[PDB]
Amino acid sequence: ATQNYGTGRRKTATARVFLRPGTGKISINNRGLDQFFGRETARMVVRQPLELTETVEKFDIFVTVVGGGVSGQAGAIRHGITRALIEYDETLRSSLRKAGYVTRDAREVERKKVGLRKARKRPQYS
Amino acid sequence: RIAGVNIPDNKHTVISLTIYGVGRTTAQSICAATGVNPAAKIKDLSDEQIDQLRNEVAKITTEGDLRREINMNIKRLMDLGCYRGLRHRRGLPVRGQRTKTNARTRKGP
Amino acid sequence: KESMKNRELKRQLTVAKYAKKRAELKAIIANPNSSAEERWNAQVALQKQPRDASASRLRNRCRLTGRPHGFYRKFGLSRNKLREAAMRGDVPGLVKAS
Amino acid sequence: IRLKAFDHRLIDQSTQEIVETAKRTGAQVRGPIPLPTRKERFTVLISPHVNKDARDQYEIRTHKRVLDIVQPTDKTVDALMKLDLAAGVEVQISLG
Amino acid sequence: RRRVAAKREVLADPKYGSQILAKFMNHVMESGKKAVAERIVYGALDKVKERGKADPLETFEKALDAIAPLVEVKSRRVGGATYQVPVEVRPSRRNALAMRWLVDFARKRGEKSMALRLAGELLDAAEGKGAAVKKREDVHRMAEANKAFSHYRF
Amino acid sequence: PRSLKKGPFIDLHLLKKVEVAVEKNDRKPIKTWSRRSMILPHMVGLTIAVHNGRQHVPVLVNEDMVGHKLGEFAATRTYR
RNA sequence: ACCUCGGGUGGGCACUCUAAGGAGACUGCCGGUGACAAACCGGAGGAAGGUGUCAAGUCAUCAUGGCCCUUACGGCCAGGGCUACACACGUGCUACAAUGGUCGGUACAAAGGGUUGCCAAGCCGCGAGGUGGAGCUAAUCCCAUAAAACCGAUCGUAGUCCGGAUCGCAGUCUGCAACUCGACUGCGUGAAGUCGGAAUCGCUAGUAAUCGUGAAUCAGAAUGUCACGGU
Repeated sequence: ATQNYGTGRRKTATARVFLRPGTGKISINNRGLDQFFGRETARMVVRQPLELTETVEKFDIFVTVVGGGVSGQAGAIRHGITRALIEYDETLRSSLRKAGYVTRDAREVERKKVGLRKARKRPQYS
Repeated sequence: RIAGVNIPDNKHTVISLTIYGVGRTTAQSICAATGVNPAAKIKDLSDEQIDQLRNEVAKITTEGDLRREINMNIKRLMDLGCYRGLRHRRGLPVRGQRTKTNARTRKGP
Repeated sequence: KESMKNRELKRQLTVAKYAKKRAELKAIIANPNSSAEERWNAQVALQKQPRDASASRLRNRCRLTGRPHGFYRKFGLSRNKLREAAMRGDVPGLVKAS
Repeated sequence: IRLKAFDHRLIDQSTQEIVETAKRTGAQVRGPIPLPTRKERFTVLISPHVNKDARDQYEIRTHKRVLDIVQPTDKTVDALMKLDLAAGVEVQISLG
Repeated sequence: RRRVAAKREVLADPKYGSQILAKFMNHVMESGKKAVAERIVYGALDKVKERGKADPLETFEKALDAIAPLVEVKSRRVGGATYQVPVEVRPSRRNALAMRWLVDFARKRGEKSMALRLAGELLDAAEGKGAAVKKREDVHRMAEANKAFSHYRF
Repeated sequence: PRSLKKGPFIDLHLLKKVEVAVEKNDRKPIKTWSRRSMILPHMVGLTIAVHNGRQHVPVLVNEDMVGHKLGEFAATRTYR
């Protein structure tokens, strides 16, 4: 069927999309997007691929992804919009290079260095 | 007399008591069950709900009565040859703080 | 020094020399079941009964060198061993990873 | 079955002698349940002069495995308790 | 000496529909909280026009008229007096001084509504009678004694 | 800390020339071999000298003392 | 299915719970420059593509000298006398009183070492979780409570109702060792924080940048470089 497995990841996650076709319905983390979130702007940043792939009338999206911070896996809703849909078809394949929202940025907080203050935040010298 | 010292207006009623030093979490039940409303000032309401908020002045310690024993116990430490008056004769921290030199707000001039 | 490394090392058998009166006198003090006349009976305990019965003057060191700093809970050895032990292979499981 | 073993290389070679030698005797033993790397960072000094800018990294690993026997009668857990070590493996056993 | 960096502007605003305004949460983010920033990123743009009569993208765009300079203030040596460099420059220079200094006068007003004390200056550029417009006309007539130094001794 | 979880002071070996010396008159100073050693709250007005190794100090004790160490008659660091 | 919709539990091996170890990331390729050549400029795919040095700190943590204490630093229960404030400062979180002056509240941290240890909901509480003890070998838990959000109150812009430096006295916890000095911040009091200018610590990309450490030779106040600064 359309009973698939996609995964968005920010801060070492393992996600669950219970995806099916429909008409533009969004939900996240056993909640709605108007239910867990609100008092932010990061909800409809994901609108930017969503309205340009014209899937606002075709799919039902429920990407549970947990962990991180307040607006940290608000950076994971960035990723998991088209992963479990390009495993269906190949229409929007080359039409998503303009956005560029899949690469898990490895410029996060890596290994801990002594002598410095943080990863590569340098201390006071003379 | 009204809160001991003459009081500037245009500020809060519980904080008119919570005037530098013993209060709010002990007066948490005083201003809430006497009926005296925190929501308005000491004057603009009825002028009658201060009468028990003025009696607390002369029961334990007063602005005049804190000056009474401000020299008795210090006289107990200066000429008895002791160490609470060895760093009072000098002027250091007494209760074992950051000890000798380069201390922020304990020595003064 | 010679009269130092063999006079505080003997605290293994002198601090717990008694070792049976030292536990029969130090638990029911933490119990409030003692009566108001009985503040004194539990205080004939350990001091004039010669006073190597407390443990406020012992320190943890290395064995072959005797360095007190660099001592951890996972060894009986110190900071000048770890560079020269597991490369000759004196320590198990100490392997470099990330 | 629970052990108390060292690392990656002395339990992944110690459980190979367990499950196949317990399946030979007509019994049913389940497969290996994983356990990742025991993350703990260690910091010591290495400089001959006393120096605060010099620390480093170390680790000791600790890896154990969850197993269980469905019909408990196995001599693989008691007689092959002396086989499943080589130099310093200490095989704990559980009758599960 | 080679320029190795690649200019990557990322502009996609969730509700506001701007063109050049979207990613600006950098000095509105005062190393703190985003939920504190929610009435002042766009909620202050929903607070500019509430006493006015337009759309808040009307007044924002026209900051590239009279608080944007004409010449540049970088210092250069020949063998003598250190000459600055007046020239007609591409918009990335002069309009860089038309957005970030317009908000930089926000502490000497100190009024009610934290949301209003950031964006209570943007509507003053309709005639251009605010705070950043005074220094832009200072630039042009402190460039008379320099304007011939572009090829000769520059 | 240092509250009155420890109410009394029943110390037996710091005692046997103190509590017995009530019936005997006060003509000699009770010398002490520690910087720690204390005595009863019902004997108030004895003399204890600060014990460290070179010379002794004037020690004056009145009726109203309840709190802490003997470290005030001679100081901790006596300003050499 | 059920649930108190916290999952008692079979089933969760596929629409998974933090992977031991792994094809791993390109001079790979076409084209214009250059002697065609090192490179340097540009395009792939695809919500991933070009990275042997500076007469100086230790004859003292293993070492090693010219003289020494030689009824002795082979004796040790040691009869206390190392901060007059009289300065420059290596200066290096914290604010500029207005986002305005005082709390017990939010979708909410939560596991390991744990056979002389870590020390429940506490009965104690405004805030003290000594007798208690769910956890005694921890997909368990003791600090187990918490996240800078909504519109937070009266009043709407202050060297002061942020202000307490000697006068907490004194309150059944190591337990033979708290006789003019300690956590327990309850805020009645006793201040010096007003665009950083003389000139200089020093910021070209994950950066200039304000949420904390749990555990011993088996007794828990190891602070400028703190297991995650969600910007």
